Amino acid sequence: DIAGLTPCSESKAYAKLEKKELKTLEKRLKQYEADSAPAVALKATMERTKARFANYAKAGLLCGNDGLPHLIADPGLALKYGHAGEVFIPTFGFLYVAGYIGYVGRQYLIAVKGEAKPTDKEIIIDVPLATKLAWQGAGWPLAAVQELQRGTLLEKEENITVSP
Amino acid sequence: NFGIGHRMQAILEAHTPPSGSLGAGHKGLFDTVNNSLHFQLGLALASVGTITSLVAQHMYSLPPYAFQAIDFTT
Amino acid sequence: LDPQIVISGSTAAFLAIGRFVFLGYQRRSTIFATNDPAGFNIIDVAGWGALGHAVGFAVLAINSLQGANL
Amino acid sequence: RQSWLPGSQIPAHLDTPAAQALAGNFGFDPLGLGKDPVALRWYQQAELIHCRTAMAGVAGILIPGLLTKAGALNVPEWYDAGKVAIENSFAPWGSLLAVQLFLCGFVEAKRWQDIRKPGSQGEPGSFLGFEASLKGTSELGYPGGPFDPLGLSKEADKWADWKLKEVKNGRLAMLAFLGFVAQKYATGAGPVDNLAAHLKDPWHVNYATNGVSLP
Amino acid sequence: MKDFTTYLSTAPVIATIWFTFTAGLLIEINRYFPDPLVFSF
Amino acid sequence: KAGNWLPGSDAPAWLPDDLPGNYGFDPLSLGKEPASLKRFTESEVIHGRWAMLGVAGSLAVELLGYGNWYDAPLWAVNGGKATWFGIEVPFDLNALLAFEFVAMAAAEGQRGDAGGVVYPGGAFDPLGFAKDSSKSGELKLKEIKNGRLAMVAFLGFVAQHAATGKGPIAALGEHLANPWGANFATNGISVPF
Amino acid sequence: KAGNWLPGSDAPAWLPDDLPGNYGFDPLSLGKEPASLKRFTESEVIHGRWAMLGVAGSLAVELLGYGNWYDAPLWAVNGGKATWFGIEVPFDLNALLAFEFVAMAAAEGQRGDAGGVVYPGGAFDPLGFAKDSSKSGELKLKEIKNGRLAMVAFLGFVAQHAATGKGPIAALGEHLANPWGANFATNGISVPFF
Ligand SMILES: CC(/C=C/C=C(C)/C=C/[C@@]12O[C@]1(C)C[C@@H](O)CC2(C)C)=C\C=C\C=C(C)\C=C\C=C(C)\C=C\[C@@]12O[C@]1(C)C[C@@H](O)CC2(C)C
Ligand SMILES: CC(/C=C/C=C(C)/C=C/[C@@]12O[C@]1(C)C[C@@H](O)CC2(C)C)=C\C=C\C=C(C)\C=C\C=C(C)\C=C\[C@@]12O[C@]1(C)C[C@@H](O)CC2(C)C
Ligand SMILES: CC(/C=C/C=C(C)/C=C/[C@@]12O[C@]1(C)C[C@@H](O)CC2(C)C)=C\C=C\C=C(C)\C=C\C=C(C)\C=C\[C@@]12O[C@]1(C)C[C@@H](O)CC2(C)C
Ligand SMILES: CC1=C(/C=C/C(C)=C/C=C/C(C)=C/C=C/C=C(C)/C=C/C=C(C)/C=C/C2=C(C)CCCC2(C)C)C(C)(C)CCC1
Ligand SMILES: CC1=C(/C=C/C(C)=C/C=C/C(C)=C/C=C/C=C(C)/C=C/C=C(C)/C=C/C2=C(C)CCCC2(C)C)C(C)(C)CCC1
Ligand SMILES: CCCCCCCCCCCCO[C@H]1O[C@H](CO)[C@@H](O[C@H]2O[C@H](CO)[C@@H](O)[C@H](O)[C@H]2O)[C@H](O)[C@H]1O
Repeated sequence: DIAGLTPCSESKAYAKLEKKELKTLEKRLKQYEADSAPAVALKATMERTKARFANYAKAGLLCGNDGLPHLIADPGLALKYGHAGEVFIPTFGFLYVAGYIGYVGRQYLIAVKGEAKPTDKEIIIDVPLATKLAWQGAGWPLAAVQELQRGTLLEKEENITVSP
Repeated sequence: NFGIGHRMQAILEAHTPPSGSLGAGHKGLFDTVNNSLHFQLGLALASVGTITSLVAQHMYSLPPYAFQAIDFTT
Repeated sequence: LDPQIVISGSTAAFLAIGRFVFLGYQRRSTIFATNDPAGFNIIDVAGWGALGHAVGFAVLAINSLQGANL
Repeated sequence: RQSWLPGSQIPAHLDTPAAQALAGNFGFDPLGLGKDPVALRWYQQAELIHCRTAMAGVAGILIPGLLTKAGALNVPEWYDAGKVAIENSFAPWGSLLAVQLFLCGFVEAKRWQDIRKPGSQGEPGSFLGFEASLKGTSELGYPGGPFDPLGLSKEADKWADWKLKEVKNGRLAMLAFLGFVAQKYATGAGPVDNLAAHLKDPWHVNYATNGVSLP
Repeated sequence: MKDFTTYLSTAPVIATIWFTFTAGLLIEINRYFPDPLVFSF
Repeated sequence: KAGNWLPGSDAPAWLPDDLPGNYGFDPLSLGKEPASLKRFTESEVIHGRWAMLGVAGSLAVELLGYGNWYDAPLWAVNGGKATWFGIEVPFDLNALLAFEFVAMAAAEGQRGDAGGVVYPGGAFDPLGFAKDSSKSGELKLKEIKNGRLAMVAFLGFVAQHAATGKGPIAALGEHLANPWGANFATNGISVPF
Repeated sequence: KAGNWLPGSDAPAWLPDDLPGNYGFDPLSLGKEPASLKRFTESEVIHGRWAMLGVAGSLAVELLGYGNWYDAPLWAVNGGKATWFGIEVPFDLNALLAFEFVAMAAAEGQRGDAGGVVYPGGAFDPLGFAKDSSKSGELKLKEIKNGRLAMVAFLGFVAQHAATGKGPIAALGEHLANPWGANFATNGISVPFF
């Protein structure tokens, strides 16, 4: 109960919709023998389903008027009420991987311009070079903020313009 | 015409922030607003176009006429 | 709160603040006639007289919505 | 010289004379994080102070832990010793951490400026006569003066030994604390309790018999 | 076969190997971790 | 100069060492233009002088027992009959507000838009201490230092009242009644966690 | 000089042998700059003089039987009616604290920020002993030595009261009543193990 909401372990339309889905799976399950793999598959679907509802209520996800897990994307309402795993943890779990791919792709382009013809090595990726920058870019925020302090991250007004 | 009031040619040009925040400030805009019509038309369509939405955003929520927000197609 | 004192004294106040205090800070087909010593013609008086009346009508109105809650 | 892998090419930013003049230089940088020289100099200051806080920390975990399992103390486990000693105390933890960050923050922000400019706090008129002894040494991370009461610094030989002994006991203690956290999540017992469990049965009681080296 | 490894190191071939890597990694994780809507522990 | 505010830091070149209250404290480079700095040296003193008068009036009410600084304008609402030294003054809000608008702008317009001076030589020095010969920059330094303390302390009154709702001496007695339980962390405002 | 404090040790070059109370005892090199040392020679004497006045007031209370030094500010809390020689003084805490803030800063500001001298020649020598001719550095040495003893002894009062909770003479009588069972080891504070 943060913004008119309720815990999904406490709401009833959530549990009503769980019983709605398991009803649809079981009336689909009835057409098969109890040994048959079209019934082994559906009972494995249920145990993935029933554990999914158990795990969403375990994490304390917020339901509402429709009985669905609602997310809270604000720190200070997720840090305070124990919901940083909804948005506030994957907003840095993403931005680690995002700037990682950016930094590896940056370092591959920076370390290819001092060559004979760098356009050839954007077709033919230097795999012993590219994987070497791939592994060693794992501390990229530790390397970027040191490059941020110099002035070597931002190229100056050598950049190309039209008519300022 | 009466000696009191503000001149537009001294409010734009004199609002230049120090330490080069906004270049030379608003210096010299007045002869490029007064002489240019497309600048005057572009400001007017920017202002009227936002206070046309402001008409629309404030008449479904705050219906100003009687038995509106009961006539639904209106 | 009084009908005739407050609106008279407020205009008397604001025809003195531009007359004795804000004289030089305001100064930074011939109707401007400086016959008071630093140009206090009817154009300047009706500017400080519009401020003198309007704040005086604001005081008498705030004194009469049953009272103050400030 | 004495690399962490004897067959590896040591990266070239650990073989410069401003990097081979450094304690704990075993050629170990498989991410290249200290290729920039001031970034090496900044991370060298991060390693000295992550390790000295860990050596003080680990000696605040096992030394009152070994001297509890042997009797003559009643200090509880380190993951529960924050819960106790606040009732044998006077402030809330909020009222105690804020005075902590004031006291620690005055120190750390002076070490910050001495890293930025060595001999910052040795300028006259900073302190009340005490600022004279705060120029550090010719190399940073090793202040001396009032931080060396016993006077071990003034040798110039046996000195790289005390450097490299500090770092190696320091790096071992950082792995010890990364130990202590991990051997509290995985089994919930004490670190000396995990040492007692491994000594009474080495060949069955380890991290191969819990759910964290899971296949 | 050095020329054959250049072909394996072109742009679309590394793209179709790395995308089978990255999808095939996320497919195996989403098998052994069924339906991660929220970061649990 | 006489100070460095963070020892080891370089000094900003646009702060002259002759100026009273100087430490080289401008991390924003907020006074790099000389006209902006000249307006700021005027405005720091006047903020400092009015706060020294402000923080003394906030203390001397509680030192003399007349409620606190927050409750002294609680007669214009929820009653009337304003006091000063216990003595009644029969003014409502809407009259003295007009009195302090005309008379204060009459003193502002003589001060502000009649120059830019902040240490006026003459009638504002009755006894005579700073004749601008030698003892000027020393006493100007003390007017800044006691003034900067007052501006902090008034900001330490508003934030203290926004947090706890108690006055200066009314909670200084509480910090002395409980040194570890009556500080800025026991309320769930200044430290949220 | 007149002493070595650890025989066989070299002397620090930044401690002049002319100075009263010198032994060459600065293992931290804590006074290597001359302005820092000059402030310290001012501050050691004043710490020494106030502690000699401090340790005498802590003893003469128990020598005259008025509780101890720790319990003399136990009237501002838990009661009132402060005593001195048994005589009442009708001052509460909040008045004399304001008296000793104004009057003491009035004596500090005449002392501290009006120079840097620590042996003022003139009105602070009523009878006249050190006229700075020959007997000066001898008696300045004794003012240091009795002063350094007092600063140790006051630190030996706070740590003794933090450990045992008893006063100076109240436990000196106990060390004389039990020489081997009333020392700093029988309490489980100064030695934690045995
Ligand atoms: C600071 C620290 C711990 C300090 C702990 C303290 C003070 C504990 C205090 C307490 O317990 C007590 C005393 C008492 C308890 O009641 C209370 C608490 C408060 C709980 C550990 C550091 C721990 C630091 C650790 C573990 C760092 C490990 C880093 C490694 C291994 C990185 C290696 C690399 O980065 C390099 C070197 C180079 C790259 O190229 C390659 C890779 C491999 C990436
Ligand atoms: C805090 C303050 C200004 C703070 C500004 C600071 C620190 C700025 C610092 C910096 O800019 C520099 C230096 C350099 C930049 O590069 C960086 C920053 C960091 C940005 C001004 C307060 C200024 C505060 C003032 C002037 C307060 C005046 C209060 C008065 C007159 C009170 C009157 C009353 O209290 C009585 C007397 C009786 C009550 O009953 C009734 C009332 C009316 C409430
Ligand atoms: C111990 C002390 C200082 C000790 C410092 C030492 C040893 C430093 C040694 C070093 O620096 C050197 C030399 C050289 C460096 O290289 C190495 C080290 C080792 C760092 C000062 C105490 C100084 C102690 C002082 C000044 C005590 C003053 C006490 C007073 C006035 C008491 C008053 C009362 O007791 C009465 C009178 C009546 C009671 O009822 C009420 C009260 C109020 C409690
Ligand atoms: C191209 C160009 C142009 C054009 C431009 C345009 C088109 C613009 C537009 C613009 C716009 C379109 C803008 C907008 C703006 C807006 C704003 C800026 C807003 C603000 C808001 C506010 C301020 C609010 C406030 C508030 C709130 C918060 C709520 C309640 C009330 C209040 C009031 C309080 C021209 C012509 C010039 C020419 C040149 C170039
Ligand atoms: C003769 C003379 C004199 C006198 C003078 C005077 C006294 C003047 C005055 C004047 C005046 C006395 C003026 C006035 C003015 C005013 C005005 C000009 C007004 C305006 C108004 C308005 C604008 C209003 C509006 C409104 C209304 C309608 C109502 C309600 C509110 C409002 C606001 C809406 C003397 C003796 C000194 C000297 C000699 C000469
Ligand atoms: C270095 C910076 C990082 C430091 C991180 C510090 C994290 C530890 C903060 C305190 C632990 C979590 O806090 C949580 O347990 C504390 C210990 O019981 C509680 O604190 C309180 O708990 C009990 C009452 O309920 C009392 O017995 C405790 O004396 C009291 O301190 C807090 O009400 C609770 O919010």
